[PDB]
Amino acid sequence: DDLYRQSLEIISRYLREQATGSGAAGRRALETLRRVGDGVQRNHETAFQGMLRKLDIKNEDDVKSLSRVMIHVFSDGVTNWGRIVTLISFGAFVAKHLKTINQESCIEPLAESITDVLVRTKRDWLVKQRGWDGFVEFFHVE
Amino acid sequence: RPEIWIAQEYRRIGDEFNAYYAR
Ligand SMILES: [Zn+2]
Ligand SMILES: [Zn+2]
Ligand SMILES: [Zn+2]
Ligand SMILES: [Zn+2]
Repeated sequence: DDLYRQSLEIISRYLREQATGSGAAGRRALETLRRVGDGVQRNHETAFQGMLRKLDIKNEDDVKSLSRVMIHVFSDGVTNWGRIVTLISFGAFVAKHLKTINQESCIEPLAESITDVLVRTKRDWLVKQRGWDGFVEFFHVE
Repeated sequence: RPEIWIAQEYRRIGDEFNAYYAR
């Protein structure tokens, strides 16, 4: 569907740019993501390293662990955009480490586990925020 | 449990970003 495909594109495009160094609502989301997601990574490098270790991703397809933790994160019934942006930013940190340990790692299985957790498990919440527009407005700075 | 620690780290950082842009 639209929300799944739109989200997958946004999250993959961010994850691929991050790993390599390379609709309209989607362009906005992508811009916001670069600014906020980069904010998250810088200043939380040491925490992110620590989590990556404890997760112990063996390869590009070793996502089952990442899925379970992400599900766990949301199991308190709290939903907000700071958390969502954090999940995606960690996603990009993991993508960068994947390419440094195998230069033709596909970022796709990872973007997919993130998109799945987000869109299947927070579908109606996202729809109610008007999707990626809620994200863009939340992180909107003047 | 490694998973509890990872989850908590995610929420700590996530909620901090939430609070910052909420205010
Ligand atoms: Zn795929
Ligand atoms: Zn808007
Ligand atoms: Zn728990
Ligand atoms: Zn901690």
